Amino acid sequence: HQDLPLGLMDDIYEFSKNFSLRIDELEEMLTNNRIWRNRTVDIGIVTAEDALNYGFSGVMLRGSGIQWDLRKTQPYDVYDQVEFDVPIGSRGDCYDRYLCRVEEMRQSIRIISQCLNKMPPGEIKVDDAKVSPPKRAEMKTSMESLIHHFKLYT
Amino acid sequence: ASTSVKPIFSRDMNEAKRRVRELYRAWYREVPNTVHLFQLDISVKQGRDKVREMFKKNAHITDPRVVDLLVIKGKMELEETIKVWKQRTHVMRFFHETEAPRPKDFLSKFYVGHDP
Amino acid sequence: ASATRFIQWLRNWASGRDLQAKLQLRYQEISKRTQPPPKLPVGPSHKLSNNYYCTR
Amino acid sequence: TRPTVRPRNDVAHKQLSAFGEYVAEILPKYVQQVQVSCFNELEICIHPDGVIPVLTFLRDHSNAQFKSLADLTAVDIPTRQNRFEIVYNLLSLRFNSRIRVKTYTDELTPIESSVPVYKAANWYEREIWDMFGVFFANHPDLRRILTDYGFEGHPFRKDFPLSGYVELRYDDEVKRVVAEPVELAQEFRKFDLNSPWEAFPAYRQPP
Amino acid sequence: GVRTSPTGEKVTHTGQVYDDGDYRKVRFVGRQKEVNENFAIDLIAEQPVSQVGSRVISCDGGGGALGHPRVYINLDKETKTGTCGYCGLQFRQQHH
Amino acid sequence: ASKVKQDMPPVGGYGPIDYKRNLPRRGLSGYSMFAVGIGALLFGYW
Amino acid sequence: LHHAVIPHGKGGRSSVSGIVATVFGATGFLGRYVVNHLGRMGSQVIVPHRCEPYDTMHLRPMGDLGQIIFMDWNGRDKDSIRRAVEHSSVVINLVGREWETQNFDFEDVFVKIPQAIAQVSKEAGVEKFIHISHLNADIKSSSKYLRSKAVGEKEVRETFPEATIIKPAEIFGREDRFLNYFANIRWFGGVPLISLGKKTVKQPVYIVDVTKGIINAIKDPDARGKTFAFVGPSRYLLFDLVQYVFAVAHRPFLPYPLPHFAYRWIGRLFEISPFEPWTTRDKVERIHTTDKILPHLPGLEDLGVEATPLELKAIEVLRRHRTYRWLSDVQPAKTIPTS
Amino acid sequence: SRGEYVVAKLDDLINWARRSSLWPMTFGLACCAVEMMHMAAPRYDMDRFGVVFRASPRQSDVMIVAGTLTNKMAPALRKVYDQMPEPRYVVSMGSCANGGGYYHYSYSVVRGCDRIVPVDIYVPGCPPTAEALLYGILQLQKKIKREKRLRIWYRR
Amino acid sequence: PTVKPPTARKFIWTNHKFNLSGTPQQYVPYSTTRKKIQEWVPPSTPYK
Amino acid sequence: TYKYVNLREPSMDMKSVTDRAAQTLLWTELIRGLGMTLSYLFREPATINYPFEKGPLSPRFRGEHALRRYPSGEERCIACKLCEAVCPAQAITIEAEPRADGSRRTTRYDIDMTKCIYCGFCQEACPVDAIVEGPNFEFSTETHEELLYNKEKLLNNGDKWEAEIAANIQADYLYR
Ligand SMILES: NC(=O)C1=CN([C@@H]2O[C@H](COP(=O)(O)OP(=O)(O)OC[C@H]3O[C@@H](n4cnc5c(N)ncnc54)[C@H](OP(=O)(O)O)[C@@H]3O)[C@@H](O)[C@H]2O)C=CC1
Ligand code: SF4
Ligand code: SF4
Ligand code: SF4
Ligand SMILES: [Zn+2]
Repeated sequence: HQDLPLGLMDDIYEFSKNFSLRIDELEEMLTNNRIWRNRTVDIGIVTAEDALNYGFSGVMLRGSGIQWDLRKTQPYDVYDQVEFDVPIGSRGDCYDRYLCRVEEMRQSIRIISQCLNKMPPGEIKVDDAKVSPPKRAEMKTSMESLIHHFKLYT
Repeated sequence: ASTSVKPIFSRDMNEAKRRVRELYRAWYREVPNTVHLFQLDISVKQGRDKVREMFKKNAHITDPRVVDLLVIKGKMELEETIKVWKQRTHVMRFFHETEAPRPKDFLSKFYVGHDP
Repeated sequence: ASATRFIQWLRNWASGRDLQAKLQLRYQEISKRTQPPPKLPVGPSHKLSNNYYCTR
Repeated sequence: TRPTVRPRNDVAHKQLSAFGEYVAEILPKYVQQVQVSCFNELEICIHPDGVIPVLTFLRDHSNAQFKSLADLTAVDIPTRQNRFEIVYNLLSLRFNSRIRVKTYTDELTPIESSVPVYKAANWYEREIWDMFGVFFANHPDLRRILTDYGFEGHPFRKDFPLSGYVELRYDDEVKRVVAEPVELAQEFRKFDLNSPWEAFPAYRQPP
Repeated sequence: GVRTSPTGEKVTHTGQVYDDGDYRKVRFVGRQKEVNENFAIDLIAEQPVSQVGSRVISCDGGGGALGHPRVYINLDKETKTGTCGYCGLQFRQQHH
Repeated sequence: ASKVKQDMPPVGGYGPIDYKRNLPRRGLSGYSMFAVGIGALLFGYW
Repeated sequence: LHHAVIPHGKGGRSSVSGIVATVFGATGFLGRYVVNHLGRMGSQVIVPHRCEPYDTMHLRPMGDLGQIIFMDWNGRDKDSIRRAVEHSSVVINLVGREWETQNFDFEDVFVKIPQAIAQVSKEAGVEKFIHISHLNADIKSSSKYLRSKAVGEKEVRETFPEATIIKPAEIFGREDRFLNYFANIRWFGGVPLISLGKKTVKQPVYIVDVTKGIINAIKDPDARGKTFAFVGPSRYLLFDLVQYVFAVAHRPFLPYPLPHFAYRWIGRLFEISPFEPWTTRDKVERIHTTDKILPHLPGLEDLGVEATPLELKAIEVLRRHRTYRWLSDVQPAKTIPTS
Repeated sequence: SRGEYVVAKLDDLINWARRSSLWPMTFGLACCAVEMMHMAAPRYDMDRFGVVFRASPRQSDVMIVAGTLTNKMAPALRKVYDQMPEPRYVVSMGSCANGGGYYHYSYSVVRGCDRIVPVDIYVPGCPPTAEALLYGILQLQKKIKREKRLRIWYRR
Repeated sequence: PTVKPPTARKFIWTNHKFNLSGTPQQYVPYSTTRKKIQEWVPPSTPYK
Repeated sequence: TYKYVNLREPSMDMKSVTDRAAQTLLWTELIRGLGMTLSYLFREPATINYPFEKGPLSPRFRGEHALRRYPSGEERCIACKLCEAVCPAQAITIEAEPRADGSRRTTRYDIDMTKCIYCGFCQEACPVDAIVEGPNFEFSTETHEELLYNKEKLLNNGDKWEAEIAANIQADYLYR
């Protein structure tokens, strides 16, 4: 709908710079804890074939070892220009799917870093007034840009 | 032929009207302990009268496939009252204890509003 | 960031890491709340010629 | 390429068309129509009597291997004699492709349940029965899933009003939540937005 | 410019006022009737009329892209005054 | 008549961002901890 | 009447019925049902309350947005009465109290306040007026409660000549003080009764029957300036009636006699409390007063309502006095022949 | 000197106790439950106003309805309200719980929780920001501060 | 405001009010339009 | 590219097994967990002192509504009903008629703040910036009725918040 306000991509960098430590503090409490492991290890075991035949998707397939992530197999937008890894489980239980999600938080920081650097300039909505509305400056000075504004919102 | 149509459970009315009776037996032998678990304030008498009314309204049907659905839906409405998935309010929504009468005589409808 | 040195050492020792360089509270590294007005670009259809709609 | 036009994929268009004839040749008994949309989707239309033979083929055949039921839903078109339109969306991780299989039925005609082929279809078929009234034969458990208990109707059909027929409140006389005919403080306002000018000459029907 | 009715109920710029025996006046007992004091029709008729030296003058509400769609007004008629359809300001031609 | 000004990354890009797991390793060997525990007892018993 | 608010709709929650009602004393047991019916049919109900706004909260769900209106009033400020009735078309008075207080007694609540409401309403222009009295109302009864209603009932008809007066009997219901009262005597051991409950005949009436009757008087024009007497379908003997209560409650029943004078003694030490008295000397008399059989006053049937039997809706009230949830039929109480 | 003053001060104490120890029961049903959790997060920390994160229905005082109240769920909401010990207050949070919100015209949505339980405060928004809700809870305290439960007893 | 004061106008309030809910100054909604259908007032002069 | 999350096998040498035995018997790992919470016992809490402190916002924020005016005093709304036709929740009702001075102006404008989802489409479609979502977010009410705004309440909000609404648009009208 609008372009990013000036001074936003800097704040995202400040947040992304310190987030990775917060994940580490999360893992200290849970990953190697014996109490947390006993409530997630060998719990909810799902076989690879059952996951596919029950319609499971996401970490419910990867957690069981199936290598599949739509961002890399059927890419949309510009997910074909960012490098990241897809965490994969080996056991297929609650603990493994908890490690995929915690790992997916680290690969998101990895992707967010690249998006900040590789952001290109230009417009932010399709330059076609019959699908996306025109700017308010133009809607108030051109008769074509007012008709299309009138009919896109009514 | 277009008239030929796949059946649901029963291939003709004689076979279809058997299920209506078997379904009716289930309801008649379920009100007394329905009124007990749900702690309703209606006697088993008028509880059983209600089931009589519901069947009697679907008495003009003559299509075996329409009757099968009215039984299939009837069985579902029973599984909810035996497994107590329905709450006290759901079972008492048949008896309409909060809707004022809507008279059928012409003058009463004429006095109140424009509807027929 | 106002923690005395002894507390800084104790928090750092307990956690096993240097927490002072990655504070979760923001002090002055945030961008200013008022910014110079922008002037955004215009799309590739802002041409006065060779821009008939039927070709796009 | 133009900066505001989605580019074509002719390579995918040919491959899916080739696979469309492959299925049509292996199942002449059930396949009635086969399309490929301009954005490269493959739709297979089959007689309703071929839900299991055509799904079991795609789920097991080596050159198909569609081992995941993405979704299952029905579309209501009142004008057609068989109003309802059952739709299957399958996925193939082996070949990284998707196929959509469509069939149909009407109010009183059963459609064979596909739970034996896809266990994911268990709950989906309950949703179709609850919202559309289609009855699936041999379903292990067919019950309302979304609607309120004792709800009479099938909301997603095109002739069930948006506001329903009954509404709930709490009447203190009986100390329970009761149901009464629907009255609205502000009627939903119907807008006639369709323009009277043909928008797309490409999709013009014959007179 | 409120025109309080005889019973003591203020009249809004739209002209709404409950009659003497309308039961709907009970909603104000113990409370107040929200009325906007500044009337639009009394603040735009107290503006000076602008004198311009051309047959067509264009108004855009003042403030550029923060006003209203720019329109062009014809001042050829001596009897009356040109009037912006959006903002209500008036323009007149100097002498011809 | 200024140029186009919109939010963009600063020239030279942003500094590196860490994301990998960095759980530190600490403590004594398993043998040593037993030695202190066993030794703590014997002084206690004595 | 050139305004004549015009009914619209299907008689539901969002409809308009044209009845602008001021229900005095609507925060109590009898008020809950009258406000509920008026609002359930889309009516403009003004609810003057003396209590705190918290106690009126249960009334808010009983009407559409803007229908139930709450005002603050005092029984001794006629200006607060007029502010609540100048815009209305019907005034219903349900004000009452089972006990006296340092501030309000039986003379004030049953005579002075009802008299003030009628005088203010008449000048304000209200065309209707519904008053509630008691069936056993007379000026020669030991009870002070029943003496003050007979006086007040007469003053209403000399101040509002068109007023409608209703004379129900002891009304039973979920929040009542008649059936719940008897069930609560289980705390003190036995169940004392003057004499042994014989020679006492009562004719209780269901709350909804009273509530449905009051509304009808607001619609039909034949109820103006007329007196009624809402009574139940059957007459019971007080001992049999109380025995039935403990039967549904499924609790021990050990009635024992108590002299009339002795029953008044205990009623004096139970009314010393600065809170809701458990029992009062006045309460003992009314529990042992034989409901009149006035046959010349129209009843519920004359207003289209049908009386509800006690047996049908008795398990509803007493369900919570039982000490077990399910308890796996109680014989109907002996009924005096109508004759 | 007058008893009114003795009972006016004594009413302030009970008002103070009931306003400084609100124990809410969150009926988190939809998105509006996320903003409720944020209000309990470090930044706002409802717990420092005496408002505990969560409680059981019979240890609770205020019910926060945060989400869309469907017909299927309405019977359960009323039952919990009936079992809450008094005094009890309901805070209606979000457009869905006030008058229906986005789904006003749905066949399955109850067009406002005020049709099922009484409401003491309405917090608008979609969702109401975590700070907007904290304005509703504080505005609820000022309602309890104005209550005159003991005064009205003394003048019956 | 001390540095960049707001623009001043005649219609802007000079006395900001706070949340007035619960007090007598609260806002009570009403319809701002006029009556749509007008009734027929019979003549006040008796006939015959 | 993928990576294995839990594929490393544990060692089976004498030192390794004793480390796992010492961990089990001496509760070593759990004592490490107590350390992290101890650090948070000596960190400055992130709690702001509401209502004397406030959470940060931006000029784009969407709060309570308000009908604006021109610098003169005339209403900006010319009763075009574009906002009414884009409102996802149908929370706006508008009626209009010629004024005594022959101008296109409204005689009814109500926003049902209980139906409204605070989405911003009404101010994107208004061609004259008449309806805006102000920066206020503190308008909790005690009754349902007083959340059904009409033209008077909205016009008061314009006359009440014009100082801040006009500033916010000045800081944001170049992006939109
Ligand atoms: N219920 C029965 O069995 C019988 C009822 N009636 C008659 O019905 C009427 C009462 O019915 P009921 O609902 O059970 O009575 P309630 O005990 O439930 O309360 C009566 C109402 O009147 C109000 N009230 C009492 N005194 C005053 C006062 N000085 N000033 C203002 N308000 C006052 C009370 O307000 P608040 O409590 O908020 O202070 C209350 O809301 C009486 O006239 C009674 O004679 C007739 C026959 C039998
Ligand atoms: S009001 Fe908005 S945020 Fe809250 S439940 Fe409804 S849609 Fe979700
Ligand atoms: S914010 Fe969205 S839902 Fe609310 S009034 Fe504006 S357009 Fe309608
Ligand atoms: S507020 Fe704006 S969009 Fe809505 S009717 Fe008025 S001028 Fe048109
Ligand atoms: Zn203009």
